[PDB]
Amino acid sequence: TSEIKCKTQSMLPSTGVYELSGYTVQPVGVVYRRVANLPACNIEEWLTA
Amino acid sequence: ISSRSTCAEDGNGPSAIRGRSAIEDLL
Amino acid sequence: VCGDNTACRQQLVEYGSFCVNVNAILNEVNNLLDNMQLQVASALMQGVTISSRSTCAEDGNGPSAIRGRSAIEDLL
Amino acid sequence: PYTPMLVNDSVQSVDGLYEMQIPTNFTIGHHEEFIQTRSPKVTIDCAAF
Amino acid sequence: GYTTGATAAAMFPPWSAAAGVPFSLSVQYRINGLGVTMNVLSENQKMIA
Amino acid sequence: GYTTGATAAAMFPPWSAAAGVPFSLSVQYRINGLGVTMNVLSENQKMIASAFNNALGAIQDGFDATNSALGKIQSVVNANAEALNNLLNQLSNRFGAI
Amino acid sequence: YDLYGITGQGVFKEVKADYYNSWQTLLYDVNGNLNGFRDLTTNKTYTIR
Amino acid sequence: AQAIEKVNECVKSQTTRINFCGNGNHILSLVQNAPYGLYFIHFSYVPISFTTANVSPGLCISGDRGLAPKAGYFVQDDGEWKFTGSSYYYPEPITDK
Amino acid sequence: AQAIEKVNECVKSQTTRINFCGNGNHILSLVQNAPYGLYFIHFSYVPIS
Repeated sequence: TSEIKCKTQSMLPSTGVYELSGYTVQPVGVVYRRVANLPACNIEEWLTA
Repeated sequence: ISSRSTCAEDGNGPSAIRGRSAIEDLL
Repeated sequence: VCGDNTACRQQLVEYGSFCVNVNAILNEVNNLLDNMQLQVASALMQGVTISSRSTCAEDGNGPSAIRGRSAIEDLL
Repeated sequence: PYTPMLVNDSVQSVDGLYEMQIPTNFTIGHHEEFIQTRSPKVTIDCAAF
Repeated sequence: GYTTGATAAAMFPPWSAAAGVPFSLSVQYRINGLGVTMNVLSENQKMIA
Repeated sequence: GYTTGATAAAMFPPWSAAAGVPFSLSVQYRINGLGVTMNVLSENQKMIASAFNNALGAIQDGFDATNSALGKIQSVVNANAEALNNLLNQLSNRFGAI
Repeated sequence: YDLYGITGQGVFKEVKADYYNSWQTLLYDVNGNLNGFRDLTTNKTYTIR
Repeated sequence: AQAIEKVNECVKSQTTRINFCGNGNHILSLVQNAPYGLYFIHFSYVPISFTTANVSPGLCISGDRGLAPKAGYFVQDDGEWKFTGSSYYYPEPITDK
Repeated sequence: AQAIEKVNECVKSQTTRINFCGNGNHILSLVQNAPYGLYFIHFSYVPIS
């Protein structure tokens, strides 16, 4: 009721069919995977040589 | 379209009950 | 859109969906002129009675229909 | 695409000879002709695309 | 060639592809929806030609 | 249903919605602009219907091959599909440089 | 997810894939989407939708 | 609208116009719903076994019924003069009317 | 398709419809191939006196 009013830019819009935005599924987890523990290559040991 | 609708031919022009919708499912 | 220089062909291939669009749309245009002009034929060419046993003078009294059959062609 | 052919043109007072005085058994060409009436209905959300 | 094929399809009143009807006859029939067959007398046939 | 409604509008020569005229009569009238009513004799009516029978089976039998009627139909559903694929490949084309 | 730098969101479905040789790990599709992934720390396979 | 014209004039009712929605004549017309557009079966009329006969259309020749400049009529001989339609070779009793 | 209608109904066969492809009556019809589209000669029927 509020969002079809948000589309037509007019209070109490007319009849018909109105496609809305779509409202994708909201994801739940922050899971992210990297390569495991590696040595420190230390670019500072090569820049400041 | 008068219901008092039967699924067999009465006029001699044949298969007009058969080819009425047999060509449907082939499409 | 480009010259023959190779620096424009590399930038064009990133717009490569445009080039396959414009070649597809005009192919739809050329196919419409095909299937129309062929039908312009296929109404007239459906005509029959072209019997060779073809002479280039009139026989019916309606005149110049041998003359004005294709004299109006070269004037156009 | 096509070019017809037959015989006996432009004869005298007894005009010509009819090629199509046909006593045949009439065959009936099926000759199916397809005609468009609707495209696939397309919608496009401006935001999702 | 096809236009000539189309035109000479009427120009052989012996054997014609314009409804099968001869041409010098055919001028007296599209008039005969409006004009009268007695009225052209076969006179104006030469005058129309 | 409507096509069946359209077709059976002619298939009841008792009561018909194709100019009100019965169907087995109606085959003898569109010919009668060209053919002659004496000439069909009522004989070829059975022969045209048997040919119409021979039509409709061969209409079924000739349809399984690659036919002209299937030809444009497979084209337009492809002409849709080639359009949308050109529309979908457009999404990942990298207009800008990144 | 943030799989080794690649950002995106979707499902994970474990399917026993094959022929990820030694270096080739991430399975892209024709359109530059990510369509398949191999973890470097578990030697397992996935398919993303 | 070409299809609307065909389903109104070729399918539903009969025809007085000649060369519409096909070629030759039009014996019947049918309609079946097909995917993405309906399609028909134009039952065209094709003859096979051709013959021949003499024909003199305009009656420029040999009035037997007194002063006959009749017309509009085909000709085959061996009767007196006979009319044939342009499909089936057949002598009438006489000319049409 | 207007031309297809005219070459099928005005040119090839005769007419039962009245006010098609011109005005007044239609005595004959012809056709000549012209550059970029065919063109006809609608022999209209005009009275004088």
